[PDB]
Amino acid sequence: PIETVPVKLKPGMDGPKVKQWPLTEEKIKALVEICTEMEKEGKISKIGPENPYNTPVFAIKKKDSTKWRKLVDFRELNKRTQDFWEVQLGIPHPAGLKKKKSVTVLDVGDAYFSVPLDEDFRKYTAFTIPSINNETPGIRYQYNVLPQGWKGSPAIFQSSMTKILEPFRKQNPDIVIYQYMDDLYVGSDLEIGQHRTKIEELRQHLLRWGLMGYELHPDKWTVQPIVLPEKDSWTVNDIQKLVGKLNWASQIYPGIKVRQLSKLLRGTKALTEVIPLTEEAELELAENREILKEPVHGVYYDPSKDLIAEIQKQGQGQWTYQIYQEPFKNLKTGKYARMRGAHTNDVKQLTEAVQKITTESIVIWGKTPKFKLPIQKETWETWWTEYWQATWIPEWEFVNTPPLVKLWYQLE
Amino acid sequence: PISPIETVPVKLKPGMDGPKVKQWPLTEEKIKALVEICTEMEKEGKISKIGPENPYNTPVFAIKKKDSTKWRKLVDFRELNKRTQDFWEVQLGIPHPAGLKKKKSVTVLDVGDAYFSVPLDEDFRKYTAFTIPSINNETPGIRYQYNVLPQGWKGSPAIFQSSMTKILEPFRKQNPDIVIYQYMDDLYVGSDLEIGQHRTKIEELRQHLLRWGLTTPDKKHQKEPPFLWMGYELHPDKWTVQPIVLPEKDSWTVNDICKLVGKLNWASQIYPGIKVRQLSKLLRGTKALTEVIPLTEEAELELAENREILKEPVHGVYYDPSKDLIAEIQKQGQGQWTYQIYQEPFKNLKTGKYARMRGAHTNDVKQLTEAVQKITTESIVIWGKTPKFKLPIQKETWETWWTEYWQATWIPEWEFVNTPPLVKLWYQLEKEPIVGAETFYVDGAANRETKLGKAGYVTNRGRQKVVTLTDTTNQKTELQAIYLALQDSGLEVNIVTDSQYALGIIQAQPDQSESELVNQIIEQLIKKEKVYLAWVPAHKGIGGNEQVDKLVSAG
DNA sequence: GTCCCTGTTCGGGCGCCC
DNA sequence: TGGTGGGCGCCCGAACAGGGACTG
Ligand SMILES: Nc1ncnc2c1ncn2[C@@H]1O[C@H](OCP(=O)(O)OP(=O)(O)OP(=O)(O)O)C=C1F
Ligand SMILES: [Mg+2]
Ligand SMILES: [Mg+2]
Repeated sequence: PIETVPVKLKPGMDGPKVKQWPLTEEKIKALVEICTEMEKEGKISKIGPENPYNTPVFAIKKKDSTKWRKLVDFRELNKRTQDFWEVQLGIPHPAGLKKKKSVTVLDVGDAYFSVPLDEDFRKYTAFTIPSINNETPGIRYQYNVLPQGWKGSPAIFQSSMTKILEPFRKQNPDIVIYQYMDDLYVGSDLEIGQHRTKIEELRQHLLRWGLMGYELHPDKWTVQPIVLPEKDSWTVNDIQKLVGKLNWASQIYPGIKVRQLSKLLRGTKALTEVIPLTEEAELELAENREILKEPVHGVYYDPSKDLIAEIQKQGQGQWTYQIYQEPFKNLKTGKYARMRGAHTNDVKQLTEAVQKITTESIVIWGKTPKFKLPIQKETWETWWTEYWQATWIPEWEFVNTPPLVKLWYQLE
Repeated sequence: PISPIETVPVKLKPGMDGPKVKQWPLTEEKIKALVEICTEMEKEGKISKIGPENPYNTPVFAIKKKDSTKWRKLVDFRELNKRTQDFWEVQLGIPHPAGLKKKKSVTVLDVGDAYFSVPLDEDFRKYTAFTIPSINNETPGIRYQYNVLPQGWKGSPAIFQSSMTKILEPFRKQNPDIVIYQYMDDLYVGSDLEIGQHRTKIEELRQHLLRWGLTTPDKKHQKEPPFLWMGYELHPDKWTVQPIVLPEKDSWTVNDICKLVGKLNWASQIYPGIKVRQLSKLLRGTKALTEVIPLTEEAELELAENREILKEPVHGVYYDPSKDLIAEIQKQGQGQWTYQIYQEPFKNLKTGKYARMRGAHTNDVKQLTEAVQKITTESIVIWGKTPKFKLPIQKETWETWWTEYWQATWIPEWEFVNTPPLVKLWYQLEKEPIVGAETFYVDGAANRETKLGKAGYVTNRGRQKVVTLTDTTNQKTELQAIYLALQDSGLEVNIVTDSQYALGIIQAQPDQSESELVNQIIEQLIKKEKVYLAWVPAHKGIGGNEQVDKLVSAG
């Protein structure tokens, strides 16, 4: 016996009209089972073509599992939905969560079906289940409850969420519980063991109203600083690269100067000629190398503006990333390491990289970054879902990155 | 009969009104067709005589059907369609024979007057107002509206397709193991039942359909392999396409060509080897569908190649879910590619061709990665899994590319096939500067005003050249300079550029380009033994980039 | 700002199905 | 003979969308 709360689109905007992409047999079989079940439970309803909207659906098989999770891609509906977010939330972001020894992530998606959705908004949550080899036209549903993965779902359910959490927070003050979309982030400084014991204990209170992973250790995350090569002899080539790197880096740290080095290269020299470094050049190289230590000054997180993430493939399983909102104004620079084997899958690796990076962003600023992916669109969109494990999905775009920036952030 | 199914609610778009567009002049043979159609439809409640309370109207005409005996009443709702709301189409794609499994028993059913069996929303019927012009001394004459779905309206296909799915749901739920491929009003029904139990099951399907207002005449494909379905003919163990006949016009025009490609493309789903590059190229700036043009010695050549492959007989087979899927790809020319998909060695499931040009510059490995992509997505639609690949490219060549390439690129589980032509990289840029190779500092400037330019180099060994170009661009003058350096250097060469544009194109190892300049650069690069491209920031006094810069800047 | 150059989307035509 | 609809596919040209380099 609960009342529906009205929700609207941003002015001048219409609901999503995004075509469903091809799904593998295993996924379609799972969706058809999940959906028949959600239809019984009255949580979604079948609809016709006269509803003009659409949003893609797929499915994932979390960890080693025989349990699938429906995943509706709502980031277009979310992009379009009333600023519910920056208006109807009294929510600051738990600054301490990023410091916590161990954070665990919980999938409180089920909790949302317990609330109905504004009848007038239902139209916009439509999706379409494909069949194999198009044996059938698509089967279309719209939501009746709060959709998982929708921006309005934590907002509408905020208060009810507070009620349930409230008593748990009171008895555990040093446990910080943060919520993002379908996600509950739970951090503590408990000995690994007592922490899980305590987590199982929150999940015990959570079974009381009705009706994942892995394990995060935020304070072990760290930054990948820009760094200069150290050589016992330098070639014209070695120095030409070095000046270019510094020159660009000076756009980030304005303390970097390249003049004394740039004058070891006067004339028209062969690339493999060795130039011994003059006292100044040598010292100036030492200045810069330290300047790079210093933290980037003057960088302030603005929630109104969107988070940009860039990723460069460094090869041999290395990946480097930066998070900025304004050019050269990085909030965080990192690298992601992975298996150096022979059977490396770049695309798997890229999507594990975006999930890690997204995860850090949520934990640190409680927001999702817009990624610039160094992959071809079609390639990326062919496989990324075979590797996804998050319940959210970040915005993205694909880019042809200059072989320059890849070296700017390179490691040693 | 009319289906007792609930209607689908249908609006005009806000602010708009219904069509007021008067009939046009209709043939005598078709008015005879149209009234005979209408008076029976109206007996059956499918349409209703309207009166002058109905402001609206929309033109009508009549074409024949497949057999060419029956007539089809179309309505040109071009205006109403613009005025009608949007739909989401539910037909996501086109079923394919190669995705069918072997069944013991097969039936193909068609529904009679399909559209005219589904009710149209009551509130919307008044916009479908049309008028039959009758013989001109015996009435103005007759005016009708639709109570069922019209043929020419933008919403009919999707409302039919959705209404059918609704209607079949109970049967499908009751018969989870009879497979019904559903295409518009087309039904293919397969079972693992024996002929006579299948028959009984088919009649149940028909009673079920008929309870919902859908009739099935014959037109019932029975103990009748080969079945005619979707433009194919299916036999128990093999499928093939109904005959394809390419035109033979001697003067070819755009429109003639565009339909030569069409049938060829269509053809390529099971005739291996088809190519249409040259032909498609004919069709460039030709601003008119009528424009004729001679088939280039190259094109007229190509046309004759396919034209030969269609002469040989060919079938596909059906899909065994317990064997693997295998895509084999082979290389042609001009970024043209063919593939075949099978589970057993010489038994095609189907085939196809990839041949897009993605990008102004590229190479075989990329184009191969893209055909892989295409085929993968296609397999997921048809069989819902990914095939294993047999590719004409060495594991080594792959690893080199993926180690050099700064993008994330990947190919599914695959295996090499000695079938030439093999896919190769035609050259490899050095990682380190080359000892004992002359060092070229190149640069070009262009005067954005005049369009005049200079490309040129200066070398550590004292040589320097400057070339004035006319009608150029910075990026061009800068590519030109690299081209000068390659031209005048030995088999090994270091080149230092300040242009990211150029470095970016060349780094990525193109072997084809839309740009002749880049093509020439490519010929040069492949001829060389070692090349090392280094970059430096411009206008920083670095030498001897400073030297070339002063030199090509006489503008 | 202006050029460039490259990528994308969209529409149009043709094929095929109904 | 003209003249209708929706789906997918293929090409090609349009319009954009970006980045990078320029001017003085
Ligand atoms: N050229 C077209 N323009 C617009 N719409 C078209 C067109 N060609 C097909 N259609 C749609 O397909 C449907 O065709 C169904 P079939 O062709 O099996 O015929 P029947 O009327 O259902 O009955 P029967 O089997 O008793 O003859 C009806 C439509 F309107
Ligand atoms: Mg029919
Ligand atoms: Mg230059």
